[PDB]
Amino acid sequence: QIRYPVPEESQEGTFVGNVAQDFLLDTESLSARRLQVAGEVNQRHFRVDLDSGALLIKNPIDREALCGLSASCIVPLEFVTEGPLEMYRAEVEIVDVNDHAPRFPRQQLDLEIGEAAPPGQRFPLEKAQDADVGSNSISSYRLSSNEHFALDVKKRSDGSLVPELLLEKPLDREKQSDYRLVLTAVDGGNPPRSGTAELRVSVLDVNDNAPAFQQSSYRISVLESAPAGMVLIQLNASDPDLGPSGNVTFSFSGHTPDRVRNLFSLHPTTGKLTLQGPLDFESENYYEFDVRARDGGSPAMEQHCSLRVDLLDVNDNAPHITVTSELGTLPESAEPGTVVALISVQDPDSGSNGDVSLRIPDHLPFALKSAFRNQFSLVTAGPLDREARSSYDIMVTASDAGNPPLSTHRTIFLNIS
Amino acid sequence: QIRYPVPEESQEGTFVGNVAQDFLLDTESLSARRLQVAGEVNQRHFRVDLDSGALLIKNPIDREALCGLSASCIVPLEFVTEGPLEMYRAEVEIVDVNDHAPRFPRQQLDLEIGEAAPPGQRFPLEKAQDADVGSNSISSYRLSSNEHFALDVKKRSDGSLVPELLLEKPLDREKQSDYRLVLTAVDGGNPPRSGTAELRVSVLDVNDNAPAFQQSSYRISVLESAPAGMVLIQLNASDPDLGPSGNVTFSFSGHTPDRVRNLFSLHPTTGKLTLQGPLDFESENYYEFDVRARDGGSPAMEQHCSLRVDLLDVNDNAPHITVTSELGTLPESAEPGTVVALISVQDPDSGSNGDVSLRIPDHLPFALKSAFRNQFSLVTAGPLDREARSSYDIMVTASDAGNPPLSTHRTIFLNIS
Ligand SMILES: *[C@@H]1O[C@H](CO[C@@H]2O[C@@H](C)[C@@H](O)[C@@H](O)[C@@H]2O)[C@@H](O[C@@H]2O[C@H](CO)[C@@H](O)[C@H](O[C@@H]3O[C@H](CO)[C@@H](O)[C@H](O)[C@@H]3O)[C@H]2NC(C)=O)[C@H](O)[C@H]1NC(C)=O
Ligand SMILES: *[C@@H]1O[C@H](CO[C@@H]2O[C@@H](C)[C@@H](O)[C@@H](O)[C@@H]2O)[C@@H](O[C@@H]2O[C@H](CO)[C@@H](O)[C@H](O[C@@H]3O[C@H](CO)[C@@H](O)[C@H](O)[C@@H]3O)[C@H]2NC(C)=O)[C@H](O)[C@H]1NC(C)=O
Ligand SMILES: *[C@@H]1O[C@H](CO[C@@H]2O[C@@H](C)[C@@H](O)[C@@H](O)[C@@H]2O)[C@@H](O[C@@H]2O[C@H](CO)[C@@H](O)[C@H](O)[C@H]2NC(C)=O)[C@H](O)[C@H]1NC(C)=O
Ligand SMILES: *[C@@H]1O[C@H](CO[C@@H]2O[C@@H](C)[C@@H](O)[C@@H](O)[C@@H]2O)[C@@H](O[C@@H]2O[C@H](CO)[C@@H](O)[C@H](O)[C@H]2NC(C)=O)[C@H](O)[C@H]1NC(C)=O
Ligand SMILES: *[C@H]1O[C@H](CO)[C@@H](O)[C@H](O)[C@@H]1O
Ligand SMILES: *[C@H]1O[C@H](CO)[C@@H](O)[C@H](O)[C@@H]1O
Ligand SMILES: *[C@H]1O[C@H](CO)[C@@H](O)[C@H](O)[C@@H]1O
Ligand SMILES: *[C@H]1O[C@H](CO)[C@@H](O)[C@H](O)[C@@H]1O
Ligand SMILES: [Ca+2]
Ligand SMILES: [Ca+2]
Ligand SMILES: [Ca+2]
Ligand SMILES: [Ca+2]
Ligand SMILES: [Ca+2]
Ligand SMILES: [Ca+2]
Ligand SMILES: [Ca+2]
Ligand SMILES: [Ca+2]
Ligand SMILES: [Ca+2]
Ligand SMILES: [Ca+2]
Ligand SMILES: [Ca+2]
Ligand SMILES: [Ca+2]
Ligand SMILES: [Ca+2]
Ligand SMILES: [Ca+2]
Ligand SMILES: [Ca+2]
Ligand SMILES: [Ca+2]
Ligand SMILES: [Ca+2]
Ligand SMILES: [Ca+2]
Repeated sequence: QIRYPVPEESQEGTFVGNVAQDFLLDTESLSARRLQVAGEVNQRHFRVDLDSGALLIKNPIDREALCGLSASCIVPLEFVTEGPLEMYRAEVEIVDVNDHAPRFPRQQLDLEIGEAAPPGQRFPLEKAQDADVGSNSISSYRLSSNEHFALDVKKRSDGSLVPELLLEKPLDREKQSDYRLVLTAVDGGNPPRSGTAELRVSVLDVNDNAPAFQQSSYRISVLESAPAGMVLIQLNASDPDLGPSGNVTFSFSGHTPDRVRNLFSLHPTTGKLTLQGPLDFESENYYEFDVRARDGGSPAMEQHCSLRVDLLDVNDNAPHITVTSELGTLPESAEPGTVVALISVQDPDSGSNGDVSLRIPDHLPFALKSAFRNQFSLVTAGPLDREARSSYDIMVTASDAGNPPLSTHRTIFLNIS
Repeated sequence: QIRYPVPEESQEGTFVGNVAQDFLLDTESLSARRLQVAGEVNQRHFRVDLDSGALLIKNPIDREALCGLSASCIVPLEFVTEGPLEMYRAEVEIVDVNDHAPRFPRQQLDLEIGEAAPPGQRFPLEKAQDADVGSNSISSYRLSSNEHFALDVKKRSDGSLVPELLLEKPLDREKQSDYRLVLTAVDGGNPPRSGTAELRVSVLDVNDNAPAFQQSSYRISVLESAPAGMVLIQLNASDPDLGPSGNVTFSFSGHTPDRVRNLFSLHPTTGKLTLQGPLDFESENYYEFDVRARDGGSPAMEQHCSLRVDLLDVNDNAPHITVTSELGTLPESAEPGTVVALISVQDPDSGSNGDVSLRIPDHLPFALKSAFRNQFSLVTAGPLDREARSSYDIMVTASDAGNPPLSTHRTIFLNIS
């Protein structure tokens, strides 16, 4: 048929075509025939010049508002004359111009993705809008360089592009929690027009880290004389997760025997291990037990650590003197060398702290004899006369080889008859 | 020195040794010398027979209560005589018997392990107790066959065994949530004695599964006449996690345009997509949008699904008759063939539903002429005489080719002069 191209957004009065000449109307009859555009809308947008017979633009036309996403926009125009009454038809092709840039409906997009999202999961993106059609519509999407995310641009049945964010590699909030990316959409105009949007993705924390001790195990030496309330060690553990999932508390293992809990206490927040009671190298020389650090996650991650506390001997025991047997009363006629008492000594300490020596004052008529290790018998070493002295109080003194030495004193009472 | 072996837990009166004969004491002097055990404890456990001079057990001896975990248990015994007063020493070796079976302090142990525990993490176990020493103490640990856990048995500085549970492969509560294992501890006695304990481990859930749609995408066809409240589709998605982490809810994507939300609604629990308003094939022929299923986990996992709804044309529009120009009044002298009116018809439906035919009753002196598609002019087809009839009401009827057809009626009023 008769087709006139005219670009959209053309100014008022732009020449479309000589409709009178294409309808073969006589020039001299323009004022009588009263050629008019039919249709209220087309009379709003088109008019016929009465003098030349040319079809002119009255009000500028928006192709986007007229045809939307249709590929071709052709507007059939109807014309009317009188005398005689006649109708004519012609087609105006409205040509699209590139007066729309791609534009994201939101220029700021925010995503919250869980740290444990599986690779391959997809996330929708808002496509930019370009009201044009054909080569002037959106032609490509671009995603800035990053290491975990890529673009998966989808082609719809009509030719629309749909960008999707594809997680390619697993995330880790503990290494990087925020990503700032730019998404760009470009049309195929000349020159190409484009628009961008900032996509801020934050990684939500999963409790995927257990607490970590500074060392795998600790070994401690402490003197058995250490006072109650002494800090033996401060355990340090870190947990990189966020919030309560990064909150560390310390405790004894659940199966920790009572003999350990009675002597040691562990501060739940600071991890300071303190001493709660008396230690004794003589009964127990070392303790090994496990402690644990738990985070406040759901479910909780825990890590255990092995502790060994070695005790150091202190010279805290003086010798103990036991008089096994005692004559008590003795006749003055007894010959020198008579065994008067049996004495055993013991010292629970080790090394020089437990080596016992025994002594009595010299001026007495008695002597100490030893036939077995740490065993002494007290015997008569001189003559005895009841009339001179009727009774003896013999002071025996035991000493260990500690520094300073510890001494024990015991008196054996002996009557003479 | 003088050493006598005697087994622990020996009955009263068991022969240890002839101490008198080893101390070279005369048999005839037993009642006078009054050989006695020294020490209250040893007098509780040992006695000397006055007639034979043999050292005998008074009360049975527990080696475990005496030496604990020491490798060697040797008890120095002291003896005393009178007339003259003398002291002797000898050593009794108490030999351990295998009168203790390994026994776990708890025979039921329960562990709660997070599903996302990393392989290589270790978990303490309560070691069994065997009060014996040497080869009679605990000699081995065994863990029943399973696929995720193994045993890491530790050797302490003193020779104690510490069993630890080692996670070798990652867990998955969604495949198996409970493990029943038996831990066995065996000593090295003849015969070996052993004891077992049941360890029930439960796997605590992590929200590591997103909801899964039945299909990756759905495509729906619906007639534009479908009534409001019609269910177009029921979306089904499953989530295998536990509790709220397995609770699925449905929604439109956050970026879903308002033109979609106005026409369709999605039940958050059931996933039924219903129709909320009028559809119109003539203005919009299809809709594509994304819906998402989110679980109630922290953080939430989500999965999207693409929906496309195609509309089907219904013959819901009758033709529209527009009378472009109308003479209104006509002289009776006008020749036949005079164009009286200009008529244009349009039907927005497609195919046969939008093909228009036009007609008027036959007996009238008028006719319909068509020079362009869907355009008709009403012209005079016979002679006219005002005196016969002074005015005409001409009923024009348009019909589409639908089943059933839709009709439009319009009357043009024409005066004759
Ligand atoms: C557990 O941690 C505490 C605290 O350590 C703190 O964090 C670490 C990472 C470092 O930055 C450290 O400087 C911080 O205080 C440890 O306590 C500290 O341990 C130091 C040994 O590396 C120790 O030197 C320091 O005490 C000082 O020592 C100086 C002599 O070297 C003295 O002149 C001074 O007066 C202090 O007495 C100590 N500080 C405190 C406040 O405790 C602790 O050792 C860690 N535990 C384990 C088992 O490693
Ligand atoms: C979403 O799920 C529903 C419900 O499905 C239920 O779970 C699945 C795993 C099956 O066990 C199913 O039997 C359960 O009802 C689906 O609804 C059902 O879909 C069936 C198609 O597979 C459909 O046949 C059924 O309707 C019946 O159809 C029969 C004729 O084949 C009729 O004779 C009968 O009267 C029903 O009209 C329907 N049932 C219900 C209660 O809806 C639904 O299709 C799924 N959606 C998608 C998109 O797959
Ligand atoms: C980190 O946690 C501590 C301790 O939490 C306790 O142990 C948890 C495993 C769980 O059992 C909680 O219910 C316990 O509260 C928090 O310290 C507490 O702070 C409050 C004051 O706000 C105080 O009244 C409590 O007594 C404290 N708990 C203890 C055991 O002393 C601490 O607030 C947490 N850290 C942060 C940053 O919130
Ligand atoms: C599964 O969840 C539903 C819905 O939970 C809602 O959506 C969540 C994502 C979150 O926003 C919640 O705060 C919402 O409640 C539960 O259904 C609810 O049940 C209560 C009665 O107990 C009812 O009053 C609410 O209205 C319901 N919610 C809706 C949206 O209708 C349901 O109980 C959960 N399943 C289980 C097994 O607990
Ligand atoms: C968007 O991208 C286009 C081409 O990629 C540029 O021409 C424009 O300046 C904007 O950066
Ligand atoms: C893409 O980048 C431009 C700046 O070049 C912004 O204007 C836009 O908002 C988006 O960040
Ligand atoms: C424990 O194990 C020992 C040897 O392994 C057995 O002898 C005993 O019967 C029990 O099963
Ligand atoms: C090991 O197995 C035995 C049964 O043979 C139980 O007695 C014990 O409690 C543990 O289950
Ligand atoms: Ca425009
Ligand atoms: Ca345009
Ligand atoms: Ca454009
Ligand atoms: Ca991590
Ligand atoms: Ca943590
Ligand atoms: Ca984390
Ligand atoms: Ca002591
Ligand atoms: Ca000591
Ligand atoms: Ca001492
Ligand atoms: Ca015993
Ligand atoms: Ca035993
Ligand atoms: Ca045993
Ligand atoms: Ca899993
Ligand atoms: Ca889930
Ligand atoms: Ca799970
Ligand atoms: Ca319609
Ligand atoms: Ca229709
Ligand atoms: Ca129709």
